[PDB]
Amino acid sequence: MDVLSKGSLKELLAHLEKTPLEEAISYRIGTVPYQNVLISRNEYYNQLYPDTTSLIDGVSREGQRNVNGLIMSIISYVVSGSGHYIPNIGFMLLRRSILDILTKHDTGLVTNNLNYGIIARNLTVSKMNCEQRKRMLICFKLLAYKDGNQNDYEIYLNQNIPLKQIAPNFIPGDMRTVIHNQDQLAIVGIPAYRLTQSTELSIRDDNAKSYKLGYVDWYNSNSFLRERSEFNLIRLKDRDTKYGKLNGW
Amino acid sequence: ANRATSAFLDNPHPVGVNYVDEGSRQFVAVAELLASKLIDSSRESDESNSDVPFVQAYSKFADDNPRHLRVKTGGKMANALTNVIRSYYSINAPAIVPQVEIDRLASKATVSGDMYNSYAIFNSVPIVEVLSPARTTVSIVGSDRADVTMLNTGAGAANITFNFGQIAETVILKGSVPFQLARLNQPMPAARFTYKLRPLDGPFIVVLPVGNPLVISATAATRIQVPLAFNKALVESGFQTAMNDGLFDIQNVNYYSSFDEFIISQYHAQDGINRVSTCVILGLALQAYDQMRRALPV
Amino acid sequence: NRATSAFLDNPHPVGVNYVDEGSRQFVAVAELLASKLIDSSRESDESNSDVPFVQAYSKFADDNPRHLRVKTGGKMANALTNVIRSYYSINAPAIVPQVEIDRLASKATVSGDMYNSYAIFNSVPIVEVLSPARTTVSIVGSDRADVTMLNTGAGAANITFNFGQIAETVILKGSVPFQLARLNQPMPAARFTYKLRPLDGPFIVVLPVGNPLVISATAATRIQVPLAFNKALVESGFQTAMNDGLFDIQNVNYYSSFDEFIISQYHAQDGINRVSTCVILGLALQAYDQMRRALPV
Amino acid sequence: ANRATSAFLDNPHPVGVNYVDEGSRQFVAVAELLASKLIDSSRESDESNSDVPFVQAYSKFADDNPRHLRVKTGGKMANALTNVIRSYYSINAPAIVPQVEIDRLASKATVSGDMYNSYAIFNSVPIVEVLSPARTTVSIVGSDRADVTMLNTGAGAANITFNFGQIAETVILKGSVPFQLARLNQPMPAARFTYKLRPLDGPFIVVLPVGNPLVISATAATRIQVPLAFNKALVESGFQTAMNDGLFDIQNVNYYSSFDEFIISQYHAQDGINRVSTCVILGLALQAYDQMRRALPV
Amino acid sequence: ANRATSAFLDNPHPVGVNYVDEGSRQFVAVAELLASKLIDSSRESDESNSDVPFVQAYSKFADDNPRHLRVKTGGKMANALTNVIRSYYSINAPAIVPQVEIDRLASKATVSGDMYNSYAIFNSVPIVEVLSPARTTVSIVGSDRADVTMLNTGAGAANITFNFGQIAETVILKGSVPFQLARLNQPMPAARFTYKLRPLDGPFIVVLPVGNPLVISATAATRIQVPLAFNKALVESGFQTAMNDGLFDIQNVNYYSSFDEFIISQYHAQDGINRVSTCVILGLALQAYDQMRRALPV
Amino acid sequence: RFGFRDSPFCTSLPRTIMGNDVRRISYNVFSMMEDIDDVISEGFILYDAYFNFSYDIMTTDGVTRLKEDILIVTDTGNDIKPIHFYIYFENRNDKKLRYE
Amino acid sequence: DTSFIDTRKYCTDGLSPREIQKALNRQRAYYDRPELTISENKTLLSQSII
Repeated sequence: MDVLSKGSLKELLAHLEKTPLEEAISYRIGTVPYQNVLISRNEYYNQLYPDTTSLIDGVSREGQRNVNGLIMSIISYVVSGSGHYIPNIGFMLLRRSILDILTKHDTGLVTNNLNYGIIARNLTVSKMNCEQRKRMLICFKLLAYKDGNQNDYEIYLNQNIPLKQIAPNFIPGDMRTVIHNQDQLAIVGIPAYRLTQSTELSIRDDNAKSYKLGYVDWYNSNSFLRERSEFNLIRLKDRDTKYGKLNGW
Repeated sequence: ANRATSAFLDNPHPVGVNYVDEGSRQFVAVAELLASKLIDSSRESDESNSDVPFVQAYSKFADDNPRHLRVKTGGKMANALTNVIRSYYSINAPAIVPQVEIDRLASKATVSGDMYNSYAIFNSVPIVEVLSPARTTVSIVGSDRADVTMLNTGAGAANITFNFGQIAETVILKGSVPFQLARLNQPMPAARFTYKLRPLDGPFIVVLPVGNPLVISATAATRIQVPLAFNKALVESGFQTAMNDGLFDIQNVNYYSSFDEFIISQYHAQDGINRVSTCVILGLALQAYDQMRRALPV
Repeated sequence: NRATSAFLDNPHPVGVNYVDEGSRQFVAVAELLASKLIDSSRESDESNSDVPFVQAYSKFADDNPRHLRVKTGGKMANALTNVIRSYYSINAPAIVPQVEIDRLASKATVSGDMYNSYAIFNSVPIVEVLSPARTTVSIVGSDRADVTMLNTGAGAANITFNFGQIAETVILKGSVPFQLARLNQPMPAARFTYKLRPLDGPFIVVLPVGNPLVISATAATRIQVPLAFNKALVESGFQTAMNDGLFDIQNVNYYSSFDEFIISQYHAQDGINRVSTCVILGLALQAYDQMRRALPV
Repeated sequence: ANRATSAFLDNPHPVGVNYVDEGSRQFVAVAELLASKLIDSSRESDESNSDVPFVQAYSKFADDNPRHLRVKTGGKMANALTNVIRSYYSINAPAIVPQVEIDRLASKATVSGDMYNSYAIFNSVPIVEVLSPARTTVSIVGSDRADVTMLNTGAGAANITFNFGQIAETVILKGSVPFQLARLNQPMPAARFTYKLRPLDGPFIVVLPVGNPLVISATAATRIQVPLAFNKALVESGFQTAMNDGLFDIQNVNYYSSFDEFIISQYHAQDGINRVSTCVILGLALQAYDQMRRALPV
Repeated sequence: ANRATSAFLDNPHPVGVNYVDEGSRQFVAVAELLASKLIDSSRESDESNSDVPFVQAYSKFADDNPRHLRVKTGGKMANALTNVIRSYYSINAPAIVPQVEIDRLASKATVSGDMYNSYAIFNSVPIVEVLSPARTTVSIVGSDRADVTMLNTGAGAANITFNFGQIAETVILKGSVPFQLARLNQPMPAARFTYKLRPLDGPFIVVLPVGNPLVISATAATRIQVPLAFNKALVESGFQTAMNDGLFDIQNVNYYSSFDEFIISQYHAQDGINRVSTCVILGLALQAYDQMRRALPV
Repeated sequence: RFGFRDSPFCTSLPRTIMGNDVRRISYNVFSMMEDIDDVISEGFILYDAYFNFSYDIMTTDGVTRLKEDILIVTDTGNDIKPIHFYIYFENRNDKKLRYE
Repeated sequence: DTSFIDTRKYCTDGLSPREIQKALNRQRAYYDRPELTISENKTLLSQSII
């Protein structure tokens, strides 16, 4: 919910700095990722509604133990708000931030053999919307720069024309590029249109609307942070400033 | 055993899984409403001698004032409507339009995107399989009116099995000469010209006498939930325009003669229920595409 | 052997009168007033008073309606009926004076032209289907073409399809999967359906010896029409005008629908100029249908 | 003997004899001035944020006020310009537009109908004849730059006669290898790469050595009297546009790749002087056709 | 048996897909408008004793006042224009210009940015294939004027098929000596010097006698939608400058002698329509590049 | 029908008169035209504007005329002065009024 | 302006085009040239815009 509300690249990258990797892990068993299932949608039909489960969902799913699964669970967290179940990860990795996992060599994860086409198929890319695809390309770019496989990032972009057009433009090592970005990456937010409490058919759509309606309640809750009315009550670290910079970069 | 099927029912391609949320549905309904006013503005332009009614409606639709210099295209709404149609047809088509743009366009009008408040009648005839013995020849032709021609060349009469699926509500059979059709394990009735069948009851056996060919004409009616603003005449016109404009030109898809054939073919897939919802939204968008492109041709 | 569509054979010439700017304004004015006349009649029937119909008839016919006399429609109805006659055939007389048409065109002002919109016409043109020895080809239908082909020779035969050059897209479907490809191109695998652009060239379809193959064809053609064009109304007007005998003139060709009429004229020499007159006839038939429904005579 | 002739010089069809009076020349000049104002007004309306400059230019050009729901094709001036272009190209054209309409259109501006103020340089090579001995082969290609390839197979050296007409002013010849060229009854000079000749002096003789083929590249310049507003860049594009639009589609006529060849070929006919007077009027009319159609695409 | 094609039509490399939105098109149009004013202001200061007009023009273009002892590069606007030209040529070039910079520069001048309100004619001749039998030999030379020289070494006359694609609108063929040309399944006419053909008519057959080589000169015209500010003379000059300056030296790309060859080759690709739209934007960018770099050489 | 002398009312404005087409000019074009004196020798039709008119019908017989002159010309453009008709019934035998 | 199809804003600031029109007209009077026609008058008086 908090990750899906990040609109700018600066806000999203700042959130990935604070958030430890444990929030990407789910600790819940879930079910098998790819499976044809019959679900109940009684607001529209009496007959059970066919659907196919996918990794990009608001629910836990079983994920492979290797480094491939860990990367996929991070991306699924960013684009869907919920991760996967990867059992028995060391405490050292779980306390590290998500950005450190994607952009640092200190962690023991080896990602040099990652294939971007295989990952994009597993985390179904034909099903994502434009904002979800932009968030995925941010994660791919961070992995490429840490690994030195910046050419593999470009070949992947050239094989898919629509992804190249919407690919976010920033340098993972320069903060000036992040500030200049005008991309909008907010999956959930305050809706200009009228949003009702009705259910939706697909698992992805119904799960997304749950996050959308939850954010509106979170918007009007006391936990939400109103800058225009309580800016002096905020700690100096968390206050909005023009000179705010990520570690390194 | 020879198995004959309808041509349009084979290999339904996957449909898009995008722009089916509440915000996107409101965008398509807004586009239909604003495109309707755009057409009506032409008539209101004729009652007077000014173009103010058309300029007023174009600005609402396109967020920009019309100019005599350039060809009136439709602005940001035209690009969004065109790209959203492509994403509906195939899952391989990209979802180019951002959700922020759709939310902005949905706030122009105060319509509610409820796509299950009415119904429509679809006349495509689903013939899943016609099973015939060795000596007989069976040919199925057409979608709106299925003309099944069967000829028996063997010594004795033949029994032909008809399977009309499990989706169509009613099917009416009319033959060139009187014939006998009964459900499986039921006694054959006398020869009649017209039979009325409910497809859910079971497969039907038709007795083919030896001699002159027998031709059966079938008409089907299917009820599918649609928005109240649905106009079948406008939807069909938009489908032909989108096909001609190349909106459906994408690899690994199937092409259909009419929106009647498209929606019935998707409904008769393995999991066709989830496809029908997306197809209906495509029809409403196609209805808006027809109205808008007629007012503003490029 | 050569097989061609029935409706594409020998399109008769259309009229060359009443095609100027003033005449086009008269047809557009007639359609506008006829639509108001039928809308007032429905409003009149629902309510107790007949005021909306009286005002609409007075504007259309230049005289107040009377209970004793029948509602002919006035001078506008007579001018519209004879103008429709002239468009169909060049042999039909052009007798209505131009001064009378100009006066009627001044009743209302129309802000538009005959080239500001378009309409899709679903009549499939099959110019020719060339067939070799021992290959029987039959073409049935206009809205949906049923090309039934059967060969008796030992070897497979190639059949040439020519759909002309005016149609935008043509959709082909068969009873059983068949192979079709352009000239001097490799044959694809058998499919049930094909989508073709008629500009691509003549198409070759193979025929196995076993069983007859039937190809179902649909087409879409775009023709520039006024924005007030309505295909449902022009179809009703075409049928009514034919029944009224407005098209009973010697040495002319009769068509099943306005769809076949406009397509056949398009697929002829000097077809671009014929189509413009046909579009004017379409709007005139649209006005004729609305007026006759409100004033049956 | 063998004869080789430039392709574009063969059989120039007669030109039209209508719309050549003083009034018609003013109409062509008036159209050119108003068409150029259409392009400038379109740019001015773009630099500003109003369509008023374009509306005034179209109203003057078409005698009608632009509307948002109309074709905007150019009015009666566009129709007249299209018809006069048709009449100029061939003598078989209907020549439909009457004189009262032409006089009406020429009154919209006070320009003069003069067509002989200035001059234009036309670069087409008029190789009327190339006579060659029996054992030799001569091939002529190209119009702007003419490449004449000659190759002899006999034992002795051949004498090839070149005829360039009496119309072109200067002709410059270049060869792949140095060659000898001299006038009739004059001594042969030493082999040179480049020759500058006046076509009026007389026929020229080129000695062809036995061996590898000699290719002579020919370039010519001809001066023709044209109006001051003549622009060769706009005339060429207008010529291509009119040919594309079908304005030259009339039976028993000849087609050329560019206006350069058209004017030169008509100059080399028997009635050259009177033909070229009509050709330059067509060139100005084609110049007006270019700008109006670019500003008002159809 | 033998298949020959034009050199420039082989393997069109993919074009860029960035900077094709409405905001980027405005920046290109702004650059063209501001570059032209820089040229005009540079002359005006040259014909006067005051450099104020040049100072004001350079300040608007470069956001920095002109200074002595400095190179006068062009400012931030020059870097952006140079980089977008690189990305337009092929997709392998990086897109490293922030969209905030593009939008900021597009606010300097007010222009529409439309790229479809006019048209231009390109003279590149598309000869997609020329098929000849075993005995004959065929060679194709040139792009603007394609010379096809064919020789028949066989005993009998040979038929050679000419295919010109479907994009081109008109093609004019001129032969060294009169030859016969006819379409598929049509009688051969009498030998003529010239033929006017529509490429959509179909493949054309040319008979070859046994005597001497026949050379056919081809001229074609193609219409492509371009902005009204498009100027072919400035675009061609900008194409050569960008090629010389190193803006096109990247990997896996094809190089062309002229811009018309670049645009026709991309048009004949399978996704021809989409490629041409990007090429047109590149053409206007090159026009601005030529005007700016001539005023501010580096 | 009414019997006015020199009636300014037509059933419809004639497209052609004596077999010759009548010039039709828009008001915007007419405002910017220069040789109005030449185009008034062979009359024209003005449209694309709203023209206000008033008329008085007099029982007696006289000369039907206009209150003001037709044309006014400024450097900005040409305009038509306000229209007011003085309409008289006709006797057809009054020699004096026929001459006038 | 009073014209129907003008719909343009004429700037008051700066040197008025009326002064340039009077100066140009006086120049034409010396040379016996015709005065500025209506078309050129509108173009000159519309040079200053907002």
